[PDB]
This record gives sequence, C-alpha cells and structure tokens, in this order.
Amino acid sequence: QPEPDMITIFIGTWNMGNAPPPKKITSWFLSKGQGKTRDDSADYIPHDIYVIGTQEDPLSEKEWLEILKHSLQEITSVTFKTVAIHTLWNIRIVVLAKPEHENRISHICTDNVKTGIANTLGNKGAVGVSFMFNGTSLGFVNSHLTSGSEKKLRRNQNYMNILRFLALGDKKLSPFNITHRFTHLFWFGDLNYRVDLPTWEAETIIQKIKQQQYADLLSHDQLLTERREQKVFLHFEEEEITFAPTYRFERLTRDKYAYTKQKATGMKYNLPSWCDRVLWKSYPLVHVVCQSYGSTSDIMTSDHSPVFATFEAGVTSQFVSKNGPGTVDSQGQIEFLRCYATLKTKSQTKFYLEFHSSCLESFVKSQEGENEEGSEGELVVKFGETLPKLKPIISDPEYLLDQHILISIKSSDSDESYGEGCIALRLEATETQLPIYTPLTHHGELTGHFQGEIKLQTSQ
Ligand SMILES: Cc1cc(N(C)[C@H]2C[C@@H](O)C2)nc(C)n1
Ligand SMILES: Cc1cc(N(C)[C@H]2C[C@@H](O)C2)nc(C)n1
Repeated sequence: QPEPDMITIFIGTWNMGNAPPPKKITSWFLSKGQGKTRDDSADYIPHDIYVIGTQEDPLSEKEWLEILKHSLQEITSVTFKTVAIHTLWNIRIVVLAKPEHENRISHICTDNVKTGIANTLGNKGAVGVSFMFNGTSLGFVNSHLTSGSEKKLRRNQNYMNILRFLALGDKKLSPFNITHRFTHLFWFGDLNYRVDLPTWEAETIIQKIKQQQYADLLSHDQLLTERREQKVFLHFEEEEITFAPTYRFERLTRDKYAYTKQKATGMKYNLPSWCDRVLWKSYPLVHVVCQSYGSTSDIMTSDHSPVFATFEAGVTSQFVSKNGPGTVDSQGQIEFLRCYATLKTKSQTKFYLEFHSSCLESFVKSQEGENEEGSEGELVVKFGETLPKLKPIISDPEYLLDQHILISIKSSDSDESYGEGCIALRLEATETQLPIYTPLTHHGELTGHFQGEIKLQTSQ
C-alpha cells in the first residue's frame, strides 16, 4: 500500500449562535451552496482529514462528535477516527481522519489561547490542533476574535496574541511561533472582520448582495484591507470570496439580513459581513491548492452560515535510509554563500543565526555576523562565506529537495530572536550556487530579510 504524496483536507467554520444544529448538515461537508463549490461527482469521495471549527457551540463534545461522525458516515460510508477535540468555552475544534490514516498520524498536540484582559477576557480566543502526517507537519487554528465593526485593531491584537501564545507543534523549534512550525497551517474561525461602509448604506449593501455583486463590498472588507496594509495575517493566503456575507441572518431563513441595532446587540449595527473565514500558510514550494471555498445555503439555525474550504495538500513519507535517521549521510551537505540579514531594529548588538530542520540531527548555531549600516538607515548583518556547512541525516534527493530550513537571527546579548523565516530546498539545481530569500518576522510582524546563495549536494 503506497504512502500518499497528496491528501485532501476539509476545513469548516461555523458560529452556531448558541443553537443546536438542524437534523441534516451534510451540505457543509459536501461543499455545496454559494461560492466555489465541490463537483457533484466527488460527493461519495471522503476527504482524508476533516477539521471542524465552531464558535458559540452549545453542544457537549460528545453531542457534536456524534453528529459529525454520523454525518460523515452517511456521506461517505466511512467511520472516521477522532484525531483530536479541544474546547475553550464555546470555541471548539474537531479533527477527524479516515481510519487508514490512524498509523500515519502522530505527535498530536492541542492548545488554546484566551484573548483580552478583565472586561475583555471571558469568551474570545482560539483553540488549535497539530500533528504529523507521515513526514508533513499540519497545524489548525480556530479563533473567535473580538466582535464589532469599530474593533478591527482589537481583532488584529487578538491575532498576534494567538500566534504568540498558542503552543502547538515541535517545542524544540523554540524561536518559532505557529506561523513557522508547520508545513501547512490553516487558520479559520469567526474572525469577525466587517464590511466597513456607513450604517445608512445597509439597504444598498443588501441590494448588492441580492444581485451577487460583491466587488464594492469586498473592497471595504476589513480583513482584506488590514491584510493589504500588513496589519494582520502577513504571509497568509485566502481564496477569492464568491459567496454572500455569512453574517448576520435572521434565523430559520436565509432570506433576511438582520443588521439594525437592538438591545441584544448592545445597540450596534451588524451590516452584512464576511465574519467567517479560512486562511492558510504553507512553506515555500509545497503543493497547496484550494478546491472549494463557500457557504451553505440550507443550514439556518444560526445567525451565521457555515463556511467550508477544501484543499489539496502535498505530503511526504517517513524516510529511512541505511544512514539517517540516527546518523548523518556524508554524501549530503547544505552550504551558504554571500548571505546577509537586513534588520529593521534600531538596536546595536551582535547577531548569530540558528538553522532548524528535521533534516538535521539538531539545530545549528552560526558564528556572529559583521554589522554594517545600510544606505537607507538599516542594520545589515553580513555572514559572507562564514555560515556552517549543514549535514543532513539523509542525502537522497527524493528526501532532501522536499525539506525546509527555518532560520532565526538571534541577539548575542539576549539570545532573543529578532526574526524568523524559512528557506525551501526545492532547488532548480544541485551542486550549483542559487539565490535564496526569506522575509523575517517576529511575533508575525515584518522585522527584516535574509538573502544569499545556497549550494545543495545530494547523493545524485
Ligand atoms: C509536538 C510535535 C512534535 C513534532 N516532532 C518532534 C516532529 C516529529 C518529527 O520527527 C519532528 N512535530 C510536531 C508537529 N509536533
Ligand atoms: C503577494 C501577496 C499579495 C497579497 N495581497 C495583495 C493580499 C490581498 C489582501 O487584500 C492583501 N497577499 C499575499 C499573502 N501575498
């Protein structure tokens, strides 16, 4: 039985509005409704992994697991295995996988982050799951961010607290947050970003939605505009939105948006908005293709509609050679020429690099770089030809070209990372000097860049 080089992943997000679901929710898992929908000819084909995020979920874990597993069994005739389930208040994540994957999945991790302080600590935050699927690390985050049209900055703050403090994936990757720990990271939820148009334009917005004319609405979507200004979700992707706003509906129909201010809303308007979203970030030059992104039309218990997204995701096998794991493979090496970091810091300490990768027996510290001043004020840290030669555990190009090197630039004075990035070994050539580049981030904000050349030797 061959190991897969691709899997498909279902991501669902649904703010259930504290109400039990209706008796049939299969349209969600089938990616049917509005937007980019799944072909009918695939309806009996199970996805490999289903990841379900709920918010305002009134059900017990047991109650929701029974509904999810029975739904999938009805669709696919497969009894899925529960990989993980984690709940913070009424925010929940469930991971289900086909039984054939049970012995491909390991290192399962769950965590949560509570956002806000005093007043604002008590119902918002995130839950997440990570695991290995054969040689590939997968992370999943379900967040319920701060509500309200005039709180986009709070949402952005909630995002940074979540990516700083959610403790998923390999703890040995200590300089790295969740935005660097996984081959594929999916972040979804009721992100709560709104269409920022004047309240007086509510009926105009509704008209546009009825005409399926979303362009003048999406140009005011706060998540797209905050992302375009690099205020949130730097380096994450989102499929184009081609479905109507998923909030705020009258319950038991989808014929009406309920936008007007009410005591129950704190006297706030809820103009129709794309609150419910799926984004991803995958390492450079790994296969990831969104094959559906939409909302259901026939699940009406909540004031939100469920959102679905599906992905093809490249995966790798758990590689064993005669040499590594358990030793190095002398026919392999990774070399670095003409390398330098450009940092935005106003500080003057020495810096060194750390290289982390599951192709190395353990992480590698460089010598300190040489600081110079950039012609536009920057700190440039020069490594020239001084970086260590990295010794991979396996030299076989079918393994090594699929790997990635995480880079942290660290202060000599404090050993704190000032920037983190990732370099793919999926090169155009081996034994050839080739340009490399990554942006550097810290707490998910841009802090600099790392560029230079690489020379990769494999056994071929
Ligand atoms: C908790 C945890 C650990 C982990 N490790 C150690 C990987 C096994 C592979 O050899 C590196 N990976 C993930 C995704 N999570
Ligand atoms: C090259 C590139 C561009 C980009 N853009 C323009 C986002 C659309 C959102 O409005 C800003 N996002 C990413 C992740 N990469």
